[PDB]
Order: sequence, then C-alpha cells, then structure tokens
Amino acid sequence: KVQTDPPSVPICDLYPNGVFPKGQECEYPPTQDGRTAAWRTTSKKALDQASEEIWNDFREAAEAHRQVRKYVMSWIKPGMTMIEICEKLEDCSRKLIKENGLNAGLAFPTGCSLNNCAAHYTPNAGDTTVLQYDDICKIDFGTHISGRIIDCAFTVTFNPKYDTLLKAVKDATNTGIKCAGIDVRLCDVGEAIQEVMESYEVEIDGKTYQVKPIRNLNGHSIGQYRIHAGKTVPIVKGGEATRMEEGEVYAIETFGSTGKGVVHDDMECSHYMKNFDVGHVPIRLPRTKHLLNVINENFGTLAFCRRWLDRLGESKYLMALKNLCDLGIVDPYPPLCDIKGSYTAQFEHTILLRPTCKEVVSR
Ligand SMILES: c1cc(OC[C@H]2CCCN2c2ccnc3ncnn23)c2ccncc2c1
Ligand SMILES: [Mn+2]
Ligand SMILES: [Mn+2]
Repeated sequence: KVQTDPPSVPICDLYPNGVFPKGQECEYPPTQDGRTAAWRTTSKKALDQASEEIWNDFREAAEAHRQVRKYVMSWIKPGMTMIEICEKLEDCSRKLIKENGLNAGLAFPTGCSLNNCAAHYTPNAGDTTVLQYDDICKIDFGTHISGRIIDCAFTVTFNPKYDTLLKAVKDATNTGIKCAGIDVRLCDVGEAIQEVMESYEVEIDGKTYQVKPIRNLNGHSIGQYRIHAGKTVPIVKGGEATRMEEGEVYAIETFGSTGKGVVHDDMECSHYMKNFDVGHVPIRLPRTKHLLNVINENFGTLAFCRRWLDRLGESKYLMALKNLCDLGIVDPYPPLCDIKGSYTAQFEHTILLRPTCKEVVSR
C-alpha cells in the first residue's frame, strides 16, 4: 500500500500496475547555430515506445534510489561507523529493489569516500573508521533492474564551512545535465562544467581556494550490467570531441577539489569488478575456481566489495581474489585520493538519451 516510516516495502509493491514514475523530462539543448530540438517530442515516438520496458526498469531502480537516499539523509550523522552507514543503507536498498540474484539488486558497493578521498572507498571488515563532524562524505550507490543501472551520488556535510564547495559542484553537475544531449561533443560538456566550477571561490579555516574539477575523474556512458560502456564525459577542458548518441544512458557527474584536482590510487582496496572483455577462462585451482563461480553467480559483471563476499559466507578468499586480479579476470578499483588535507565533493545523476526527450531518470 503506502511506504513505511523506515522504508521496507519494495517499489514493485507500491506500483501494482507495474508502471514506475518517470524522472524529470527535458527538451534537448538547441542545435548550435541555434535550431530547436522540440520536433523530437512530436515525431521518434515509435523508437521511444520500442524501448519502453528498458526505460520502465531504469524508473523502478530510480524510485528505489530516491527513497533510499531520502531515508539516508534522515539518520546519517557523525559518530556512526562507516560500516554501520553502509550496512543500514544497503539493507534498505536490498528491501526496496526486491533483491533477486542478477535480476534485481545493488549495482555496485556503497561509496562513502571521505575528505581528500573522492571515490571507491567502502569499508572492508574490521574498519573502525567513524564519520566526523568536519568530514565531507560522498555517498555514491547504485540500484538495478535487469542490469539497467541507476548511478546517483551526493555529498554529506555537517559543518556549514563547506556550503559553497558543495554549491560549486552541484551547479557544475546541473550544468553538465543541461549541456548533455544527442550530437553534443563530450569536450563541450567538459568545458562548460569546468567554466562553472572554476567560477567559485571558497574559504575554509582562513584559507582560500578556487574550486577545481578533478581532471582524471569523469562522467560516462552506462551499458546493461556495465557501469562504464566506453564513452567518457570529461569535467575539464582539453577532452575528446566524440559526440553523445541516441538511446545512450549516461552518468553525469562532477567532482570538485580544494587540492590538486587530480586523484591517485591510495589506501586498502575494497572494490573489484570482473573485466567485461574477458570470456570463459577454465580454472583448476580450487579456491580460485570457487571464488570465480561465487562472482559469476552473484555479481556477473557488476562491481562488488569484500564485505559482500563476507556476507555470502566466504572466508580466506584474499589470495583467490589476488589470483583473479593477476589473471586479468577481475580488476581492482582502489580508493582515488587527491592530496592530504584537501576536500573533495561529488554530485551525480543518471540520464536517458531517449529519441523524444532527455530524461533525468534519477531526479
Ligand atoms: C575507472 C573506473 C571504472 O569503474 C569504477 C566502477 C567499478 C568499481 C566501482 N565503480 C564505480 C562506483 C561508483 N560509481 C561509479 N561510476 C563509474 N564507476 N563507478 C572503470 C570501469 C571500466 N573501465 C575503466 C574504468 C576506469
Ligand atoms: Mn557513481
Ligand atoms: Mn558514475
């Protein structure tokens, strides 16, 4: 019927007809010189209708995402361990998405990257890290229906001193969302994002900074069970003049930093994902064979973390996991950090480049 105070009712049950709510629908940006894109909404309808089941799956996943993040915003507080934050968020996500093997579930581990760490941090077992009042935490989580992934992220703070940094990144992300469209050059989206983000100056503990985009972090095209499908959306000038195409799905995201505006691999790895371009590899090594079978059954090509392997009842798998990485079957995705003492922020939405309109499905 209606959603409970702490959410527990799956999205599927809240919509008995199986028709999930649409995200924000936008007309495409004008075709430079200056031709209108409004014609698409009236043609394109046949091509849009053909993929209705696909858009409907993204919508169910997007509704689960909205209700989980509204729940997260109501209780996330300093003093909580990073493990409890991730477990509370994931328990709600599993329930609302109605987790069912590879058919419905979590598209990737909950990122909760702190301060100079911009992405790919999730605690492993035994991590005693506690969220602090002065922390800047990037909550980045994903849901999927039949591998139709919603990649959506926001930044959590408790100290108002970071307000302008968050506004800079939010404005840069909304710019990217507005600039995106069929036949738009990916380098143009990048330059517009940078121009907006770099117009902001911030003061944190008596020090001033110009907000800079993290040049080696970017938005990207999304494929079925494939978080990155091949096209990169830069967030600085100097990128590639490759164009966005009809029917594509993008994660439009920006990262702002008071640091160097560049990230490097740091800390213990938590995130792993099977390489999409590797076919069948016969393995005789028993622990390695077992772990690969666990990955193929539970995750396929979706990203996973060590906590999820622990949750499945696996143990003493670290060497088997390293073997899969050395064989090129699995790739590690360690935390990406800017310089010590720097602050990073992120905002992200998933968009559908439908033949009729641009739908910000996660908004
Ligand atoms: C850098 C990062 C990648 O994906 C990292 C993925 C997998 C692990 C976590 N992860 C996440 C988590 C949250 N949000 C995300 N948005 C995009 N990816 N992403 C690559 C994928 C494919 N080829 C090149 C790549 C280079
Ligand atoms: Mn993300
Ligand atoms: Mn992303």
